[PDB]
Amino acid sequence: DMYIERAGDITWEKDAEVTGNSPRLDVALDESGDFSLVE
Amino acid sequence: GETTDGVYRVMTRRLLGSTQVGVGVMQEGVFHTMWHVTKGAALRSGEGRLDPYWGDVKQDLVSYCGPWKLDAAWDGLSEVQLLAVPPGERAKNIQTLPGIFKTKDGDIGAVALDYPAGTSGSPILDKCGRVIGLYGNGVVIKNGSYVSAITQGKRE
Ligand SMILES: Cc1cccc(O)c1NC(=O)c1ccncc1F
Repeated sequence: DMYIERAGDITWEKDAEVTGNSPRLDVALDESGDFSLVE
Repeated sequence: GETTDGVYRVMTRRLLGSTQVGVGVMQEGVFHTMWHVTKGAALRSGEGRLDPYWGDVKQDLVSYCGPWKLDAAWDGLSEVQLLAVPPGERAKNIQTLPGIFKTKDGDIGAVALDYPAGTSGSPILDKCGRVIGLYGNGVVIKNGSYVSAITQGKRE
């Protein structure tokens, strides 16, 4: 049995930690909603 | 139950203790999360029940109490924030410049940030605080790292 609990407001935070790269990938999406890499 | 707009954890007591299986967004009286988090099951909010209203396995999305309300889109240029809600941890904003998933049906923004599986459903926001999609459906790349699509629904 699943239940929900509030965790916060949805707001943009000024000077948040900035990280992560920006990869450009060729992908396929199947009927089950799974993504896969196409090479 | 609580219907205030905001980000929420999705929990279960079926496994050991209380386990966070995902995250979702409450907006305009509708709860929004990824299909793989709930598998379309009903949810509890206090003594209230939230029943599924719309869902689609291929999009990996589901809404409860009403139709999908989130309609903002990544502009394709600017940094966004993932409002990560990890299991047992405080909600935290992480800013990043999305990459892109190129598909036969068009391009989608993607975020290269790594979190536990129970973080799925966490919202990705633009600079106006609008939800441009949910994090948690993606792929594992060459180096073992994770890249999530920015998954957004359609507001009918
Ligand atoms: C599989 C999944 C579904 C939804 C959200 C998640 O956040 C993940 N996993 C990772 O990010 C992840 C981290 C590190 N290494 C691999 C990974 F898949």
